[PDB]
Amino acid sequence: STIEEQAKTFLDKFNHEAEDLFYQSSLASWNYNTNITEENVQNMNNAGDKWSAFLKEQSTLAQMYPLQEIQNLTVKLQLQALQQNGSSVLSEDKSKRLNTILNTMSTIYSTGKVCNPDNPQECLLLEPGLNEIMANSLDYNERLWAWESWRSEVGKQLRPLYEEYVVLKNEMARANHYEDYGDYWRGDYEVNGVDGYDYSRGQLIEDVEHTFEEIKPLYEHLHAYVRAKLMNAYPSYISPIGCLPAHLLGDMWGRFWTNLYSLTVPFGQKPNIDVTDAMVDQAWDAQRIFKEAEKFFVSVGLPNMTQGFWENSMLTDPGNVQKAVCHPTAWDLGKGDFRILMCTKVTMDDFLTAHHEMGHIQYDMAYAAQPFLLRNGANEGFHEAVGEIMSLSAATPKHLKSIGLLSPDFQEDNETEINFLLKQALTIVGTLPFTYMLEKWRWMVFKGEIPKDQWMKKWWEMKREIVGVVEPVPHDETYCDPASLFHVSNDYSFIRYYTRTLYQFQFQEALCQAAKHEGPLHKCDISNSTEAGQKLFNMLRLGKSEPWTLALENVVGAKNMNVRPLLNYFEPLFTWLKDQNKNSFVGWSTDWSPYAD
Amino acid sequence: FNCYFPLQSYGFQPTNGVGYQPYRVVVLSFELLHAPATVCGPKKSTNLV
Repeated sequence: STIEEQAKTFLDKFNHEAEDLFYQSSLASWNYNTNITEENVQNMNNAGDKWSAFLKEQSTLAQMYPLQEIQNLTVKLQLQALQQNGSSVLSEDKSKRLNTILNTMSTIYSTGKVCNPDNPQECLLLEPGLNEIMANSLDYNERLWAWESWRSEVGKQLRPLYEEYVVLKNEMARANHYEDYGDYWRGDYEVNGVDGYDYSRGQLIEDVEHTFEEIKPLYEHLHAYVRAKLMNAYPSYISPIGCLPAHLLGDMWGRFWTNLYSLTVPFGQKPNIDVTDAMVDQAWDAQRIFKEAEKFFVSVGLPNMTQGFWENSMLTDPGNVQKAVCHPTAWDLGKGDFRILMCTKVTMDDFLTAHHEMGHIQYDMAYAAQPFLLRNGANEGFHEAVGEIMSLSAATPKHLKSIGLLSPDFQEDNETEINFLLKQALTIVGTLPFTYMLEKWRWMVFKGEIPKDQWMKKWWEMKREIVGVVEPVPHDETYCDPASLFHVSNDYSFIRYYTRTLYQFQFQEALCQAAKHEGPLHKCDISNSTEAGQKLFNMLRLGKSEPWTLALENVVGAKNMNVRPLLNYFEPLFTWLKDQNKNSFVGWSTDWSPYAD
Repeated sequence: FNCYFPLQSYGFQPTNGVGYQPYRVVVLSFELLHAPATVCGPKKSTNLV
């Protein structure tokens, strides 16, 4: 009689009908990625539209069950996502024009290219063409030509398409009773209905801003060290208290500094840990690479992989006849069908990536018993965070020596680990400032605090203050830097990468306390320890059915994000960088520019 | 609204997980009533001397 019985009935029949259409929609995309054919391209659109229109048809009946009469927390969470109308709230024109802007901006990104200034005939596309050249390019002009010319025909041309994306997406948030479109993404962390665990959407701006203050002393030292090694190349453009060029970050957007690890090696007289030459002599293939990782999850207590998982895996690309995307991805369809599509070579990274790609599949097995709408991570940062903790355990010399990759007589000391922390710091400490910088800028533009003319004026003004990077060539409001980015042009969450660093480290410190490991954190290894797996398995099966604030307390015992695990794991590196920076100036100034003298 | 079709079809495909794979079940109901007994176990019939 009560609306509760009617709501639970609508939710029971929705999981069955949605599981069949969702599985066929994901299955169609699998055959399309594994094999490029005219039949798979159409099946992805038909199966994709059938499932896309399914939620639109169910959303009409979901708004007829108010959440005020529902006293069940698990029931409101299932209807919380269905209550949203998506693009239905937008006008007929604004709703159809939105997909045209997303498809137009996404097409220019893949079709965009920059012709070689020295070779006008040869014109290389950004990916891989422009992303690979900028990685190993040490030239100042060669890197500036592709970096400066890209945003000229892209950033400038995408400005009118980006303006519509800002006005169109805002109309959707306002129809949803949201302060703005920026608050739309913060809704993933929204927590309500539980006394004391409530997490407001606006509290994210204060947490990300409060936690970033503690990372400054670690990043300032890491930035001063990188500027000292590269200061001998161009002392005029690189000031001691200034900032590093924007095109010298090692790649197009300067997201990860790992490419600079070669020249930033503190000690070149000592060997480095690599499994490439060790795996070659062992004569291992893609079939035994995943098998070795499957035994790791069993040592911690996690169930093994189903027979269909290993049988349906795609270990390589059979030439151009049948082509697939080598980009590692973990595909979860449904009905217990788990698969991974990746191109498997013999490298030290593929071994670490195998644990990451398998972490997503292993993570989907815990909450697989939850309802369709209840199957998901507690937030957007837990997806890749659970997979990083698995890779961090494999990179430790203790895990490598266990399976026999690294020689048992390999000497492990400060000089050996100091070089390892620097490699992980560039990929970790390097993305944090860039993530908080770009993510915070989008929140200000969407909120309306930055006029359209100040988009670029505030972009570089906040860049030197956050990441300490200055533009070699000044740009006007015509250019759009985020427009060229992959996540910004594809309408994907860019904040999930910032929180992933804080979440992956919290679990690393908590899981190692259960296994009773002593010494530095980077020396910890969760293998052979079945006590840490039982504690992490509890939250793995919860998913988003429970507030992420509550599930996080059962693991690390914290009700919010904390930078403490970031300082301890990087503590040994911070102590060494502090001494090497005594001869230099720690930090940078925002009053220095390469074109302003 | 508030009206649904009770019967639902089981999704069956070879790519589904082993847990959801269809299993054919045969349930034998053993009931002893007041009527005489007929069905019995097998026999032996050993060698003769």
